[PDB]
Amino acid sequence: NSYIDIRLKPDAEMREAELSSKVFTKFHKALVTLNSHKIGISFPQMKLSLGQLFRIHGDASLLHDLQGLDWLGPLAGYCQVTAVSAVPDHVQYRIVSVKRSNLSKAKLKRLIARGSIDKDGEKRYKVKMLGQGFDNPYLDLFSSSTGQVYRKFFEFSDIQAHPLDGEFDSYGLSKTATVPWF
Amino acid sequence: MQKVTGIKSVDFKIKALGHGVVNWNGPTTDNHTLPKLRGYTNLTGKQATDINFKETPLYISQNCIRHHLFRELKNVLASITGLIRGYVVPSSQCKRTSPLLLEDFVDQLGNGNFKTTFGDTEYISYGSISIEQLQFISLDKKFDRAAMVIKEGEGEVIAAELQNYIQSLNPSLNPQAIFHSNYVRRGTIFEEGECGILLNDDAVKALVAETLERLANLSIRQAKGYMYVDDITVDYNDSHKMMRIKRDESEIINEQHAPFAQYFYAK
Amino acid sequence: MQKVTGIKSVDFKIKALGHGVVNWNGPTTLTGDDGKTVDNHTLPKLRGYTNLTGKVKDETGYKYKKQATDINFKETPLYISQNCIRHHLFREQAFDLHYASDKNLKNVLASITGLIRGYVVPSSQCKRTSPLLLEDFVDQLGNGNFEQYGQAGARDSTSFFSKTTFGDTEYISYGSISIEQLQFISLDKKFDRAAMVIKEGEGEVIAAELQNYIQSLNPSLNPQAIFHSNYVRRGTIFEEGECGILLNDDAVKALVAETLERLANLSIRQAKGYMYVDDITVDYNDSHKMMRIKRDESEIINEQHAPFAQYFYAK
Amino acid sequence: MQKVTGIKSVDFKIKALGHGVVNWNGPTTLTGDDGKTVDNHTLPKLRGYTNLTGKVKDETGYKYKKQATDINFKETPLYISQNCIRHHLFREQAFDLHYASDKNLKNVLASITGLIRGYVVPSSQCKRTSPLLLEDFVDQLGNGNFEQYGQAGARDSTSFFSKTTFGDTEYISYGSISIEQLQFISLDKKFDRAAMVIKEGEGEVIAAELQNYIQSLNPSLNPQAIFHSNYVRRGTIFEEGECGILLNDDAVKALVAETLERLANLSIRQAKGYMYVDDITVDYNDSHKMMRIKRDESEIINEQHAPFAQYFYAK
Amino acid sequence: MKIIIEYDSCWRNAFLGGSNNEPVPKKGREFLGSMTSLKKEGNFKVCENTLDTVMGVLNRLIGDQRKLYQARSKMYESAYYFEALEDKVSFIDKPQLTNEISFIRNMNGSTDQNAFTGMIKVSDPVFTSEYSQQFWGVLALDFTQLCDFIIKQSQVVGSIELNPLSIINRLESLNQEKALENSDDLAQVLKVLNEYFPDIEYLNNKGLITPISIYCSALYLQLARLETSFNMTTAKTKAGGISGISKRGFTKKDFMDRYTTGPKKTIWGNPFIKKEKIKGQGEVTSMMTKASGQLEISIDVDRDKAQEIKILIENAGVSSFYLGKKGLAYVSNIKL
DNA sequence: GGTTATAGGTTTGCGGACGGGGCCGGG
DNA sequence: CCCGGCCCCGTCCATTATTAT
RNA sequence: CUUAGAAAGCAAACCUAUAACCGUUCACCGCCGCACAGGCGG
Repeated sequence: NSYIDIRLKPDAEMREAELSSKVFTKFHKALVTLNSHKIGISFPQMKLSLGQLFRIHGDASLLHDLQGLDWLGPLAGYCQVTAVSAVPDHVQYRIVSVKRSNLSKAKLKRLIARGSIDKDGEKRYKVKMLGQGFDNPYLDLFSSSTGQVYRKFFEFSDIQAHPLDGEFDSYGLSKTATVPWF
Repeated sequence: MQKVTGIKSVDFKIKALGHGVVNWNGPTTDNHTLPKLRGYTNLTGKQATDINFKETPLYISQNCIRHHLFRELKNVLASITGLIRGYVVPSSQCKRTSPLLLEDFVDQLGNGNFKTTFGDTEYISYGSISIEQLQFISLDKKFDRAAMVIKEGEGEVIAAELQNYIQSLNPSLNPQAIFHSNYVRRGTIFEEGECGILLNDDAVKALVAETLERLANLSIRQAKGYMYVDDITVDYNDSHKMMRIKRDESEIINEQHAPFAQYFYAK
Repeated sequence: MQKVTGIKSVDFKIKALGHGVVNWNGPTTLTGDDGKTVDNHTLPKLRGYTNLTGKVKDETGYKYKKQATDINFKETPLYISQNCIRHHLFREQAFDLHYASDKNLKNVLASITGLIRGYVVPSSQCKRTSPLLLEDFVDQLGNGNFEQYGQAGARDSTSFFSKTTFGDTEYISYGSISIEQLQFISLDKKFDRAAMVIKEGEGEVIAAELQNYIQSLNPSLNPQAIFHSNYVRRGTIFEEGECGILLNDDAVKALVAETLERLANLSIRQAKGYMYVDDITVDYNDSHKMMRIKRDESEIINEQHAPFAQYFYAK
Repeated sequence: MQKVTGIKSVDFKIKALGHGVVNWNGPTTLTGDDGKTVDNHTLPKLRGYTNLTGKVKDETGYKYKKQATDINFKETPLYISQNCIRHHLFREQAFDLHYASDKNLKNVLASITGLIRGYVVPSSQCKRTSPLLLEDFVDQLGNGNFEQYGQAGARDSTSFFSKTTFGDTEYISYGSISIEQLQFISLDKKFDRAAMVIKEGEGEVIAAELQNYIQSLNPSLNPQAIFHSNYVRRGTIFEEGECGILLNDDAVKALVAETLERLANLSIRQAKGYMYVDDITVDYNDSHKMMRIKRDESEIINEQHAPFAQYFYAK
Repeated sequence: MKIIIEYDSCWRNAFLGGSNNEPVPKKGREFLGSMTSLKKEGNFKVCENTLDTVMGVLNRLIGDQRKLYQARSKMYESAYYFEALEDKVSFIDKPQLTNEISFIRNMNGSTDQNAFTGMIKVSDPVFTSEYSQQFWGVLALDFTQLCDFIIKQSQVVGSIELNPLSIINRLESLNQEKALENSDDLAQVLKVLNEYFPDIEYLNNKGLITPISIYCSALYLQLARLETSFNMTTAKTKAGGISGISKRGFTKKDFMDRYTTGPKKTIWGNPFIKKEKIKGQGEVTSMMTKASGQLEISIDVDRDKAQEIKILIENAGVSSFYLGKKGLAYVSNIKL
């Protein structure tokens, strides 16, 4: 019902990609602390690249909690932020489905460790894994717990006219919950 | 003193498979970007459509291979990027030479067509890991091989961390990273040395195994193309022959019989 | 003052193999593709190559630089500098020469670095000429190409750059070892050929250590290093000479064999590329010809018995 | 007499082969890419080369030095100094002239240096002009290039340098042997060309020693060295002459053959590079044209047909 | 009339003083080819083809065995053939100039400033004797102990390495010591020194004082003092003096040669080079010039005279001469 | 779109004049 | 037998530093 | 009979270490499961 915009200020030190990654992960940690399954996001200017604007959706008091908590403290300067406001009355909707493959090197190593696959099975696994590809917009996320840098992918539904109530899991992307798109 | 004995280098043969072009050279002439092709020139004393892929085969740059292979200060030095891959920092002159040497990955399949794209590709390659460059890390600016500018406590702390990291690679083994103020290479007529860190047999083997492991599972994902390493053959070379595996494959030794050669001694 | 006979020099032909460029010339100013000048392209050492198009501006003074993509490897082939080859041959003692001094000279003089490779000390003006001579190592395969390179940050000055790289390489080379320069060591500053400044008794000691090293090379042979206060070169009309050390046939054979051995097993791992010497053909030349093996001779015959030529005599 | 007949001089063309630069010019002031002059580049000997571009502002007075990379080897070819060639020819005796003295000069006059090379006596008026004349050896191939060099282990004043190097080289040169200068040896101080200070009676014994050396050159021949108190040149309108020694046809033949042999077998190993004389074309010139071989090579005569020219009268 | 004479590789410089235009001295002509000499103004000589050169060539072509200056003076002959025509002859030179540095020999046999030959004698009595330690020990004292030693002080406790090289290197270090201003101590030691050694004064030619002179004179003083204690006959020369060391300083060649087996180091030569500093040019280097090209010498006469000259040359039968120095020069053409 | 950063930009040496004594020649 | 010139060896010398769109 | 004449620029030295020509450096490390089924955590 309420949303906030964050526009990336491109820098010589950090180009739009790195900024996007860091502010996204900071938003993630924010949601981890705030423990809310209800705070969402979208990427309005996305056009094959998530774009330079990250829009957060949710309750006005929660967005106020975000502004006040100053989650993204260091990086405030690269960012330009509008005040919280109610969404416009005429608005379409779309979910955000994080697209992740069921195939990975760790899973292959796991299948070898479980004794579940043959030598040729490894080859067919690799051909099926590297054969597929995602043209979808992605972001490379740095981590701590797993201590890895992993590529997460995003996909969205097309212009659903009606909202569907749902959970926003961790990073704010929603699977089955449609955020306002404008 | 005397002569150096043991395993001089760890060579290997890589055979990989894929589809499409993994590594492109760029757009060169009506014009086309192309892909890296060995021995190709567009100049006549030319049209894009005239090429013989048998004479000028597709290949992947060692640079690309390395980039996707490693996919990645004290932290730099303790990283695999520091130990196996090499590095240079423009400020001052701090560097480390990569013990890893890689030939081109050469496609044996002649399937081209008018961008210029590719069908099924089969790459063959060779490579080596140099024990001399791997086991020793020069911390001294004397020979300008200096990895870092260090403090006596930073010296000892660095040795320790590397020991810790290399330990984190293979828990079964018990690696040793030994710092010393003077390390002299075998064969000098004078005793002159640099402050640095020497790595024990377990550490060196752990690093070699890690590198070979990364090589065996190595895969590259390009928009319209991909590569995965199919087979890998490894040779532990105690001989004076370079690329023994390349010239003669009857003399190859798969499992390590001998301890690694020690090229340096503290003094 | 009779003419000199026996083996005058030991020539050889080297065949080497490798992959990639072992020895680079450096970054060179060239014209980018339709973008005029490019200040970064790395080039290997190419024989006969110039970056100039030989077309000029006349008053401006600008000279038209060649395209980076334009090279003929048959006309201007890839080669490895004699400097590099020599460096990697003697590569274990490489940093030692900087630390040289008189007693340090004593240590240098008996060594593969002292006897075969040459040396110079600027301070005390002490020197020795290298009996080892090497031509360029010339690639006969000639597989080069323009290769584009980049950085992963993909934003700044490191940015994108390029090199002219090489595939499989096959080198051919020639070389010679001069018995005259190898067998004699001048300890006197008279002719400015002095190796080390020596005292009255020290000469024989130095000779002894030399003998020890040369012996340590091949235990089977019997080398002798003989010091004398006066050593005269063949052909002088006044018979004037310098204090020094002469090496006998066996010693010379030991050093020559050591050198050829180092050459035959020579391998270089450099600049993300490598080289190993495949084949070596050797000729012991007692005739007056330099590099007879290079000129057409199917008939050369090296006898085990034929002795090395003696260029000096005691007086 | 009225005319001079026979072979006036022996002209020749030398074709040599080699690799790398045997003879270097030296370090030369050139401009670096940053605009500042770099004082380290070594240059070989190049024919017609200047490092200057001219074109300066008047208030400076400077010369605007060339880039090292700018050279035209067709316009400015590599060459070996005649000085160097001669040096390596006579290199056995190179230091002997310094020890030359009037009394000891007896030894100097009979030798390859005295008869062919010529000589000088320090603090003395005694001299002999060399009958051998040689041009520079000029490279017809011209494979040069800018080659970068460096030192391992440190970055210092010595660490980084460069040279213009060369690959395979083919030299062409010309030269001549003057019978007039060769066959006569002046013992008289009259024209200040005097070889030796002489006391009466010494002429015949000196002649005998000359006879011994020249005979020792070619035992097969029968040389004659004749001393006399007055020697007058033939074709001259001049009635005045000097006491000296004249050599007959056979002696001259011996000296010519010795020279041609030394030239044909000439080889130089210098500065990590080498040169050898491959082919030599010889002309015995009885004609009225000098260096016939250089312009027209069809009129050349390889074997000596006629006797050598006699330039002098007994009294 | 025209004579076209083509030449290659000719030396365009001359290294000698005096003149080739006049009888050569008993000791020959003074040689200045040394870099020390070439530094001095006037010693560096650049030559070009002149009328003298051309006339020398002409006389060479007619077969004259006399030097040019003898021919011009009609020395041993009646008339000088070219006396009339020498004003009538001009020439046009087409050289190609090359700048090359060449190593030229030095015949005066000058001993090297810093060098020595043969083997060094460490067995020499002056080093191994009893008086040796406290004799050579003077040079190892610092400036203050030396100044105190200059007056009446018999104490030298210095224990040093005895070597010719150690001594000469110590002298090398003492000579590179910076000059000192004249003060109280310097005044007293100057007065004492001038009292003992009156003939020489210790000063620079211009306004300076040097430590090495005081050191050397202190060594002389020690030589004079220790003569009562022991025999200095071994430490001094015939007509005694310290070898290689004067009272105002020292010389390396003499010292070394004294203590080395074999003669002094002869200077065999030096490259021909002059490095000068000119304002606005900065560093300028001058090398030997070698010229190769063609020379058209024109003689203006009747065709009959020209033919006479021609048949004179043909009768002479001269061929293959150098030009001006060390060249190969022949006669390409003759026009009447 | 960027179109190389980083240091290193040569090191050493390259005589002779002046004075005294001895030997040889001339008167 | 005396004087002068010439020749050889020992002694004691030492001056300098500039340039680039 | 020319600028008297004879006259090595000589000896020694790795251009060396690092970098995808490309979608934003990076398709990662684990978990549930028989799965080369489908998913989950960061």
